[PDB]
Amino acid sequence: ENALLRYLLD
Amino acid sequence: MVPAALPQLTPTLVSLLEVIEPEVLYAGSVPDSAWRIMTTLNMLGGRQVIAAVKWAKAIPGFRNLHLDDQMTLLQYSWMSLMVFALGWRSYRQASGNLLCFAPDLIINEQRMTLPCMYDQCKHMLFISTELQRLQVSYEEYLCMKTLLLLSSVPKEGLKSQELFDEIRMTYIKELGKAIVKREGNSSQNWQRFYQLTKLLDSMHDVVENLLSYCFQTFLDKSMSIEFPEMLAEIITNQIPKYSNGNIKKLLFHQK
Ligand SMILES: C[C@@H]1C[C@H]2[C@@H]3CCC4=CC(=O)C=C[C@]4(C)[C@@]3(F)[C@@H](O)C[C@]2(C)[C@@]1(O)C(=O)CO
Repeated sequence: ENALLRYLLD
Repeated sequence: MVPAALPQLTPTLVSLLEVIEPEVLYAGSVPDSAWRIMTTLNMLGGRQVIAAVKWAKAIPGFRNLHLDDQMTLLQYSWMSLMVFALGWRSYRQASGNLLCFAPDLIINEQRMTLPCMYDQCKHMLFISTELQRLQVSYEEYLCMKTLLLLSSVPKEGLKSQELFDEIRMTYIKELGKAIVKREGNSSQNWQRFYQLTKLLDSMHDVVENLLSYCFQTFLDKSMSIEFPEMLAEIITNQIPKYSNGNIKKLLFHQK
């Protein structure tokens, strides 16, 4: 659902 | 003539904000069409939002909030962050008279007054005029922009509520320090702090006008306005929260 944002934050 | 060196940090929040501030991006001939301009703006906006996510990760305390809080804060504040920085560039580069999206993408008075640009551009430029009116300094701006990241929250509160309040109050105090540094008297300091916090509160209303365009142009695929992946994902996730009344705007003043 929030893959790109989550990836960036990780 | 001076040797190369990185600027000297000091143990203050504003010094760190100055070093972590992303460089202004270039969009990389302006269209005579509102439809084409909007798509171009969105493509630039996706790149700016990625830069802002990286900036947020570096803000002292941010990364210590629950991951869900971090994602939510960025989803709820991205527009405010983008519009505020657009306001700053427009203020510094054009005295609030032209929309300065990027050094290579300035939207002039004629284009800002095309039929389908008029309303959105008036709202996008308003904050720049306020920055110009108040003669906001770079340090004040940096503190205010961080406060915007921390100004739109879930109605039910964040998972790391206590920490969030602590972080937010550090930046409110930091804004006070930036004003105090001007060397005005106590009364002037109180007045300016009230004015700048009023300006922050006013961002919620400008942003409501702009999110209405953003969501409608995103949802109506037939309008053929394009959005990059980053923005599409965020907007897709933000809409249901916004429309469900879940985005609570923190206000310093009544309202
Ligand atoms: C009026 C809205 C508000 C606009 C946004 C205002 C804030 C902003 C500042 C920038 O420096 C680059 C892009 C953005 C982030 C933006 F300009 C574009 O995304 C286009 C945008 C959503 C909008 O023009 C549209 O909805 C077009 O579809």
